[PDB]
Amino acid sequence: ANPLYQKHIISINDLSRDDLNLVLATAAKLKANPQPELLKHKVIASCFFEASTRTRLSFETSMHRLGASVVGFSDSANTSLGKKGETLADTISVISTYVDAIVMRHPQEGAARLATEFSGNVPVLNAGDGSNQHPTQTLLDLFTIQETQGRLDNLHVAMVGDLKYGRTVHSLTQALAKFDGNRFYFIAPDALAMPQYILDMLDEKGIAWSLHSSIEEVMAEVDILYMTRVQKERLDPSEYANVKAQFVLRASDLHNAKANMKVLHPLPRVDEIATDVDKTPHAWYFQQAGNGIFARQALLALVLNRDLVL
Amino acid sequence: ANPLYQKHIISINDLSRDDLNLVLATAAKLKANPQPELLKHKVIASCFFEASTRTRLSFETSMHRLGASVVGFSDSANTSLGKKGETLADTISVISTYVDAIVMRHPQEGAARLATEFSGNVPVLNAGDGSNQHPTQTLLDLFTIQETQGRLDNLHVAMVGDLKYGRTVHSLTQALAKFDGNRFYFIAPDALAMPQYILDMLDEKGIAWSLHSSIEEVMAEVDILYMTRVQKERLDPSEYANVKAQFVLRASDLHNAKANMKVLHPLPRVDEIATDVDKTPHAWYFQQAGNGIFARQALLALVLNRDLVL
Amino acid sequence: ANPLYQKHIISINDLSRDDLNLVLATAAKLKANPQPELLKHKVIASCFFEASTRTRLSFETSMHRLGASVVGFSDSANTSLGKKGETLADTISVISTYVDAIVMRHPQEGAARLATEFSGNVPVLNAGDGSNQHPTQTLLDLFTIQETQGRLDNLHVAMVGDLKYGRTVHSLTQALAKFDGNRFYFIAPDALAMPQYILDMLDEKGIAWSLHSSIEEVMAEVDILYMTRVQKERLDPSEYANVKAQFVLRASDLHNAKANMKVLHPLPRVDEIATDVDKTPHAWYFQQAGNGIFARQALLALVLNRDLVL
Amino acid sequence: ANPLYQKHIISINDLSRDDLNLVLATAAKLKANPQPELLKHKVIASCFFEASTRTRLSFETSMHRLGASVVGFSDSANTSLGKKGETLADTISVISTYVDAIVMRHPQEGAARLATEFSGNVPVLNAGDGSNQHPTQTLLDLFTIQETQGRLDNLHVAMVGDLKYGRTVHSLTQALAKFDGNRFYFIAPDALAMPQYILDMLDEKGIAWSLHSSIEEVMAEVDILYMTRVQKERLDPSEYANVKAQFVLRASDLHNAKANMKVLHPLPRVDEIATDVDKTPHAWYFQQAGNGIFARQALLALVLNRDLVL
Amino acid sequence: MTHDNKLQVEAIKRGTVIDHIPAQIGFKLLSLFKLTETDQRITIGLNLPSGEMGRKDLIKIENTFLSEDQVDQLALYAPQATVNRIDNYEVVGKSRPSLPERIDNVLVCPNSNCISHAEPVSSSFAVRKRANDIALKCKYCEKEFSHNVVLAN
Amino acid sequence: MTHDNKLQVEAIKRGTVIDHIPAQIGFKLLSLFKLTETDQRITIGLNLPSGEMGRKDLIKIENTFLSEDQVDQLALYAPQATVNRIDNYEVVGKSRPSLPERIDNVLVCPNSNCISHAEPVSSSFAVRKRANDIALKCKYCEKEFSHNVVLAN
Ligand SMILES: Nc1ccn([C@@H]2O[C@H](COP(=O)(O)OP(=O)(O)OP(=O)(O)O)[C@@H](O)[C@H]2O)c(=O)n1
Ligand SMILES: Nc1ccn([C@@H]2O[C@H](COP(=O)(O)OP(=O)(O)OP(=O)(O)O)[C@@H](O)[C@H]2O)c(=O)n1
Ligand SMILES: [Zn+2]
Ligand SMILES: [Zn+2]
Repeated sequence: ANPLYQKHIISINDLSRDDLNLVLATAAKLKANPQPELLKHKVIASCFFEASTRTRLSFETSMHRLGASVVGFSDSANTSLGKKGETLADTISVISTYVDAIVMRHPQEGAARLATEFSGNVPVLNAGDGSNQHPTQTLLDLFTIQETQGRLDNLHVAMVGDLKYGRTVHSLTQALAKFDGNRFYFIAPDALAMPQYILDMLDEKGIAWSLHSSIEEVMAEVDILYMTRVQKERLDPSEYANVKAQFVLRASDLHNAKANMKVLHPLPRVDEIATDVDKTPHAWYFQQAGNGIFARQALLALVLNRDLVL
Repeated sequence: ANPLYQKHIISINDLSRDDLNLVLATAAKLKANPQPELLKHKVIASCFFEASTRTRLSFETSMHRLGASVVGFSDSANTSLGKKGETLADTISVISTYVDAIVMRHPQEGAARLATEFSGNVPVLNAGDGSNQHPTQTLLDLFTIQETQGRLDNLHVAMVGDLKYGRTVHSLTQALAKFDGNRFYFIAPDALAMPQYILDMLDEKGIAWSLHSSIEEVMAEVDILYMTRVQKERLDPSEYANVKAQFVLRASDLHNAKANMKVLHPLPRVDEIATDVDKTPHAWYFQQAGNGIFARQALLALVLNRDLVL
Repeated sequence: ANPLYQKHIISINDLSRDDLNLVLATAAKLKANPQPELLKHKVIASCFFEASTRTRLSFETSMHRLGASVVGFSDSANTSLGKKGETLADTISVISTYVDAIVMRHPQEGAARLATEFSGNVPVLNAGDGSNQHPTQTLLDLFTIQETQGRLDNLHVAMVGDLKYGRTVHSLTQALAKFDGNRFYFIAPDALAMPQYILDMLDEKGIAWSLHSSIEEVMAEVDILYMTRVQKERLDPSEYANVKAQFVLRASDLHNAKANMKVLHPLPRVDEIATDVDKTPHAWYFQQAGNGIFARQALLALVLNRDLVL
Repeated sequence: ANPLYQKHIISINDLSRDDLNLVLATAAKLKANPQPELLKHKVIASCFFEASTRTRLSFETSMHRLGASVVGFSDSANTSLGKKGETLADTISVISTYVDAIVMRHPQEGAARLATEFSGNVPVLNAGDGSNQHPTQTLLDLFTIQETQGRLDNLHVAMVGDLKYGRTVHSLTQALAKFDGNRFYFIAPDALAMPQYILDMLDEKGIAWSLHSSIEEVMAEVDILYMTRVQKERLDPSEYANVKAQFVLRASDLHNAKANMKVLHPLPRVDEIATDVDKTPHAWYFQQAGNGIFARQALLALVLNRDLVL
Repeated sequence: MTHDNKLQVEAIKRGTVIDHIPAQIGFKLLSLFKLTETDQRITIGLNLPSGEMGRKDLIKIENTFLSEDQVDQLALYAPQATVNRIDNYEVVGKSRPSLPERIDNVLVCPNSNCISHAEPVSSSFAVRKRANDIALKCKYCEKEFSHNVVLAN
Repeated sequence: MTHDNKLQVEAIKRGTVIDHIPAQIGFKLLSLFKLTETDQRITIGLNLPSGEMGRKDLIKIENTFLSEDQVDQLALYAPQATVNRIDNYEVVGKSRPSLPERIDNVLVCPNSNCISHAEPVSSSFAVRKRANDIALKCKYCEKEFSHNVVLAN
């Protein structure tokens, strides 16, 4: 049986280097020769207790492309559960009574791991829990770095934007730290700084990072430029606006970028990356979202399938 | 490859007579011998940014009857996209990254044609854009005229109701003008008159039309009587009510109708056609909605399939 | 006692030329020599079942300016009365044992006249009832026409905009037609034109009227320009935009107006009157809203006080 | 006339040391010798475009305590004015012909100063405008500091909590800096710290200040402890909880305070001040809210009355 | 020479000269067609005497040959403008604007509900001379409007 | 009347010549300050070959004399320009701009919750701190931003 067989994918912190490389080598095969009936007869639940269209449409297409049926709800649009005091332990104890895996997003941190205590033998894959984890976004980000750069080590990865509250940058820094010799440049408004516990973990592994306040300082050396959404509620109107809304990428900035450099963005992007960047060959944010289909398909394959013939 | 292969069905104005007859000849074959696995392994997105249950359930059943998977959202029930400034160009650039065709309804006119600039090679079929077009409603209306009258030319078609704001009557008049010798009778309250640009287009093609203020004036000659919903917000309470709510069909009115005459209505009908009309053989509005299944199936077949073996 | 003492003010149709002149005469005295303890010890109820902040504040300030006390409410999706269960008739029957006069605005037509049959000897004053009547707006328009022009007879008055549904324009024509020799110019989009009943009434009295399509066509003969807002929800957004080089007003258009020509608008004014009209001498819509105070002071004083020797 | 007679009260920045002392002097006379028919016959408008029940009731009670009348509104998802269509400028232009003074609170910054340009000679008083200004809160804080401490100069003042976005703390430092020799202790979470502009201003005047991390560190030198509520939506729930053994106040912490040390809080206070502080002599936030009456009585009397010989 | 004329007008050696710009359209055309975003010598003249056909404006743009397509979009604005190219100190070609097929970019859909308003799209209207006027049909909403309703907005 | 040419085009009679406009600021200044909304002849030279800056812009508005503060509204944009005032073919006056105390109209408050956006008010900014680099404070929201930030949009 493969190591991920019947495993709950709840946190990046629980997946080893070997786990991360297995998923990533399987995504590459499914991207190359598809297997449209591999999960034939499986029924999966797609429970989005908090709505997230982008993520839901990609998880469900992934399930449809391996031949599985999907049942489920999107909410924050009162599809009535949690109604008349129903606990999450009780919702999951009833849903696992008839589906083969549960995919779930929930607003509170910790909810996917609690689902785990009640699901029995039905795997729980986390599509987001509050400000804690989102493994499947990090798996697709990794897959896109690997596929465009050829490696996941010895990278010069810049992270730009709101690094303090951005849940995806915090996980990707942790995943990339699993690997060797990567170098980090963090470029953030002082109020949206990368947290100490991330920096402390990087230091304790001898990984190198530095702070810069202009992308221009680091463009030349950069392989992956992972940009992020600053949400204007995290600052006030006049702050966002002030000398801080210039963590924004335009096409002219990329002039000296290496031939291999790529611009990644979890999305939605509202204005931090200007529209003229799209025509560049370095713009890989949409291709990144397309890669979400093979990273999610590979996890569903490895989790529901004992032996995967590749 | 057939002419509609990988084409975007966005407006009636872009489909020729030959296009219209091809779809209609394919709907007739699929109605006669079904092909339940023709779109096997295709995944289609059903994006209804504005809710419309009737249309959605019929488009999706059509996709289910040719064997395709469906992913997607109905909204005006906050399924969270458009959230944090996400443009439609960006939503469609991410959705086309993993589905094989996009079906979409949207409140602004022009939205389906903009989806076209971002979808790449994934077809976009319009299920309604604001007060502009709705091709798939005209294709089913046409199919039902053809199937019950045997032809699409030399027809005496009466249009009754709100002709000024009814989006389906405006398109069907344009489609029927593609064909020969049809004759139009428009019967509308003075405030809900067929617009000049329609009348001007009919004149410039030598097609004959006339205005009447009672269906009784024209029943004898009429082949298709396409009735329409007057929405009471388009007039005030007392106006609707006054001497104008008598664009309403009852069974007694049909006494002299030709044996072949049919009553068509896009639906919902609230009271413009009285319930006793249903028992007549001229009532074809529900059968019309059943025909929506084969007109939508044929378009999906011709668009996703190179060569169609019939 | 005075003619209007203890009378219900529900419709313009119900007040004679002499009643309208008496109100206008009083309102000019109250403007000139304020009597702030005239309704001392009276409690009026401001029952706005339909919210209208501008009408409500004008009335309550009228109430207070004559020293009366005020209890009442405004209800948009909130606060109990009229409930559906509670009839309007029982609301009034109960409130008419608490107060001395009732001012009310309601969404359905004739709510004010229904109230009259349940208030005992408590006068009720209509502040709007659906699309039917708004007496105290017409009273302040005629006060402003009399105060600027010097008379209410032999006036060249132009009414512009949505003449079909502006309730104040229906009323103002009824009222201006109890006086002599007025000439009316009605400039409206033909979809939004003065109803045949105002017109038919006007012909019985032998009043002169004409329909024009541009303010430009009559700018030169006109004494009052009464603009109304055009209601975009009753039009199609593209209908709305494609009309002439519109029917909105700008200072350029005014280079032609008589020296005593004034521009009136019941407000709000979104875009039919541009900001440069506000600085000309012809601008009179804000003074018009100030005279609302003196017109409603007069009506309240005449209704609640028997003889007024001011 | 008095310095402030007929003046607009929009920002603390606009009032000199002498103006602030005159208000404080008057408010102590009105506290001592009430003059309840001072604004008899005046109508003030309480236009709260943003609801704040506590500020609204303090002001209306101020209005009534000097005998004035009140018309107005508060708008949370309801009642007509400012609509979007109706400009603020036209709301004010119209309300300024009905009333004698306007008190207003609005969500966008500078709404009060915009109003000033449209109210004619009608004074407008700012009750809050976005994150910019709230003059009458600063006036009652300085009244409470002067009434408890005996002076507004040579004070050791500690400001605690969200110093970055508490609008009242920005104002209170501006104002306390028109007087002499005040020393400031700013105890805030470094994510929520006093902006460099307050600080930079303070250095130009040569005022002494220091930043501490615990109230414990200055409890002993402090005369005013001005607590502010910390805004949990601008923080992360786990950030919020993991700070020291916090910055909230309990009686234990007070065992060290000077006998005339007082604790002020603009309110509401959820948990930064515990219930046992309420029973100590240092508790002064409810008396502070009572003095709001006398500070706003003074401002209204000075604005609307020319000479006041009380 | 003197009947003031030009005051020895800057005979550009090679380029485009646009003449009879009807007065006040001169500046419009610079903005709309972004003719100043070039590093080449432009010399503009506004409210020049056209004792001949009005009063006029005139842009002389050096070492630049604006042509064909570019010349026709100017039809909606300066219908009466002659473009003249110059290769070596005198008129090599003189072209009038003819109404084009489509007008891209410059023009806004009147229809407030059109999707073009909110999005990263470039306007495109189809031109049709309904002899009495030119109607313009939006690519997106497909509503047709008088050219004058669109030209104000 | 006297000689023009274009390397340094010449002589209008009586009026203003704003010369030594940085380069590509010329059209901004025309747009923003609406210098074009005049019936007088204006002559404009864009990207011209000149003395130390190499290529500059120039604007000649005859029969109009602008000054004192109009000249100052030019300082944020064209600080090193000269404004020649001319009467009878001789420069009877020569001004340079200076930072004003208030820049009305031309700027946009970057604070999106400002009220100024939505309304019939003209923008206004108190200006401060010469050439080490300028701060601008909105009249209405009283937020102070760096000029380069207000000036990017
Ligand atoms: N080397 C040259 C040659 C010509 N021109 C300009 O090119 C235009 C061409 O007009 P032209 O055919 O020389 O005589 P016109 O009668 O003015 O042409 P039109 O019939 O359009 O008036 C004139 O404005 C002239 O200044 C120029 O600037 N430089
Ligand atoms: N009737 C005139 C006279 C002068 N100029 C313009 O006036 C400007 C400058 O005036 P002037 O002092 O005569 O030349 P400069 O010495 O170069 O002035 P400065 O050094 O201040 O630029 C020049 O651009 C010149 O074109 C003009 O166009 N018309
Ligand atoms: Zn359009
Ligand atoms: Zn501002």
